[PDB]
Amino acid sequence: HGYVESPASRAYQCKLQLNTQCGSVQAEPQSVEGLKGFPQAGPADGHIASADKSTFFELDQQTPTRWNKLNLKTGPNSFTWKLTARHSTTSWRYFITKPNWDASQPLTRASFDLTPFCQFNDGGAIPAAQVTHQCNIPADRSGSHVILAVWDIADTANAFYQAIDVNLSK
Repeated sequence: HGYVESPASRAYQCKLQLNTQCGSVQAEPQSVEGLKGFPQAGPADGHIASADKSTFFELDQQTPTRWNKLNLKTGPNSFTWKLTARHSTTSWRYFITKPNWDASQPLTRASFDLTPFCQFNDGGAIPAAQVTHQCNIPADRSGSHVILAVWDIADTANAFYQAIDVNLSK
């Protein structure tokens, strides 16, 4: 159990009062948990942001101005997870929407470049309460986008999904 606290994920902003109308998730942004194996398996299209968790379906809403977006530059960035429960870990992966993705429709695999721009494999080790990954956001991405940070658990069938709303510039 954990969430991306910086840049504050969609789910987490829901608790800080930076995002509203989220529902249950604002009570526990660290529990956006669903099946692992994305993108081959995992959350069904249209329910990726909520990890296909019915009680978190508010997260699946998608319109050009629905979510509060953070302003970031392409290139080097730092993503920090805050874990409320530390489990044996297989990997951490970050995906970003393709250029020209439809920001007026619910997220689907067709919305994302299915190859993560970066991946960290922990060999099953249990992570510290704070985890920070540094990756380069693709330079060909500008304007409104969604970065999906996925945490795959090694000893269970699940993963945690953290959608992050962003507005990119050079």
